[PDB]
Amino acid sequence: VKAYMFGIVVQNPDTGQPMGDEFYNHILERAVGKAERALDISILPDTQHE
Amino acid sequence: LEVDGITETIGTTQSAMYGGASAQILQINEDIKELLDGLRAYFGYNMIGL
Amino acid sequence: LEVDGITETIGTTQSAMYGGASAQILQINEDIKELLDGLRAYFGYNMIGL
Amino acid sequence: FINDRGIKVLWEEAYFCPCLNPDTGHPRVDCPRCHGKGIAYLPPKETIMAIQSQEKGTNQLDIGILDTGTAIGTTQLEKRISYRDRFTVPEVLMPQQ
Amino acid sequence: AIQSQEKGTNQLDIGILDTGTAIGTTQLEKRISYRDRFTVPEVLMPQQMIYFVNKDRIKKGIPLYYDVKEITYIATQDGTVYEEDYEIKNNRLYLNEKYENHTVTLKILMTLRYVVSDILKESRYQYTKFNQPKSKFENLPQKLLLKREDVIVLQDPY
Amino acid sequence: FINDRGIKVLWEEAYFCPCLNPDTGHPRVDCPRCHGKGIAYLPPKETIM
Ligand SMILES: [Zn+2]
Ligand SMILES: [Zn+2]
Repeated sequence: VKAYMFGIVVQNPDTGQPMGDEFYNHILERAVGKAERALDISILPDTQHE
Repeated sequence: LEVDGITETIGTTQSAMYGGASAQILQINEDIKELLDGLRAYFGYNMIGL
Repeated sequence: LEVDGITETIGTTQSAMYGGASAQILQINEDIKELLDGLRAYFGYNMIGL
Repeated sequence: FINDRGIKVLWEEAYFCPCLNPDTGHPRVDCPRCHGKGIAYLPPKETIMAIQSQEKGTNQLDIGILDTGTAIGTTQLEKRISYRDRFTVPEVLMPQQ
Repeated sequence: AIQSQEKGTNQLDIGILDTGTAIGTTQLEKRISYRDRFTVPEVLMPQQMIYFVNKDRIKKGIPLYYDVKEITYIATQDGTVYEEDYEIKNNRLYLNEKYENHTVTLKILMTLRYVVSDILKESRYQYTKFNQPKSKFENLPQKLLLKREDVIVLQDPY
Repeated sequence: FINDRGIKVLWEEAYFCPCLNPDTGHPRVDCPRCHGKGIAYLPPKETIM
C-alpha cells in the first residue's frame, strides 16, 4: 500500500506518531472481503462442504 | 480578528449550506452504497408464491 | 496570519463541499470501475435454468 | 487569540523603594532590595504578552556604547500595567560583548 | 537576503566617503551581533584612485586605500601603463622606476562588504506545535541594518 | 523591457585626470584632457537607459 503513496506519511498532528500497521492489515482484510463480494468469487483458499 | 496590527483569519469548512463534516459523510454514503450493493447480491431477492 | 512583518496565506484543497483527498478518491474510483468491468468480463454472467 | 500569539513572560510590578534618602530624595546605592535603582519590584507573575518591533537601538557615544532599543507590547485582558513595570523573556537570548 | 543597497556618497572637505546603508534579512535561528561583518564575493563594486609616485613609493610600494580585487584601467601622463610595468602584492602597488616622478590613476573593482550597524528586529518568535510531540520554540529571521565598510578597509577572509 | 522603455544615451566613464597638482591636489585649469574639472572621461559608449 505505502508504495502507492510514495512520498506521503500518515501522521497524527498532535503527536507525530505514524499510523500503525495493524490498521493497514485490518483494512486489507476488509478490502479482500469487498473484492470477494463485488465479484461472485472465492479468492483465498478454503474447504467448502455442500 | 485583528489587534494592534496582528492579524489572524480563518475560513472554515462550515457554510450556510454545508455542515462541517459534509464531505466525510458524502464519502461514507458512497462507501455504504457500494457495500449495500454487494451484500444485496449476497442475500437474494425476496419472493413468495401466491 | 500576519505577525511583525511576516505574512502567510494558504489555500487548501479542503472546502465546504470537498474533502482534502476528494481528487485521489475520484481517480481511484475510476480505476476501480475499469478493473471491475474487465474482471466482470473475465468471469461470466450468472445464469440458472428454472 | 492573545494566548496563541503572545510569548511567555515574567511580569513583576514596580513600586518606589522605601530606601530613598528622606532629605536628598535619591536611592541608597547599596540597597539590597533595589540595586541602586529607585524602584523595587514585587515577586514575579507569569503572563503571556505579544511583542512587536523589537529594535536594539544601538548608540555610540563619547561615554561608550549604549542600547536604547524599543518595542511595542500588547497585554492580556483585564490587566493594569504600571509605569516602569519590568518584563523578562526567558526563552529569548541576546548576544553581547 | 539584502535590500536597498545604497552607496551613500558624501563629498567633504576631507575628501569623499561612502556611508551607504542596506537592509538584511537573516536565516533562521541566528543571533547576529553588533559590528559583525559580511562580505559578498559574487558582487564587485567600482572605485577610483589616484596617487603621486615618488622615490619612496617606488621603493616601498603604494599602499592602496581599497582592497583591490582587480584593475580595470591604469594610466599616467605618458599614457596607459602596460601589465609588465606594474604589479600588486599584499594590496601594495609596485611600479617600474620609470615612473619615479609621475602620477598614476586607476579604476578598480572590489568585493562588496558590510558591517552590522543596528538591528531593526532582533527577535521574532514562534511556538510551533503542529506535528510536534511537544511545543518547540523557534527564532524567526532577524532584520539587520548594514553599513558599508569604507572608512576602515580589511582584507577578504581568504 | 529596458530596451523598449529606455532612451538612447551616450555613456562615458569617469576617472581622475593625472593633471592634478602633486602638491595642492587641485586640477590644472588649462588642462586639455579635462577642462578644469578634476575628472577625465573615457571614450563614449552607446547604451539605453
Ligand atoms: Zn532600595
Ligand atoms: Zn586634467
